[PDB]
Amino acid sequence: EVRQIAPGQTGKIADYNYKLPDDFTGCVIAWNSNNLDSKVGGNYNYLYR
Amino acid sequence: GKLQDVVNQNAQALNTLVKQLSSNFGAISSVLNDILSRLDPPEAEVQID
Repeated sequence: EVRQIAPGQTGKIADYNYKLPDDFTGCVIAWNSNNLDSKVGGNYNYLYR
Repeated sequence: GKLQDVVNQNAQALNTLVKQLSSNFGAISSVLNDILSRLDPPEAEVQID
């Protein structure tokens, strides 16, 4: 879904969670959180609309 | 003929000017109403250009 955090994109997060403008001027940064945020037995704490 | 030629040339210039509306020019369709009614603005911008 990081691929959807870009201008002109579509999908659940882009349409209903975080929408970037057509003429965005800036940067999008992302990195692997699997060690910190994911807990043994599944991490179900983060929600998306 | 010298009087008919000017009216014919202007009529032909207007006819070709209008016929240039029936031309794709690299767009998916000639009628801009169809691109604005069928394509998302992020791509309707490029199809209109």
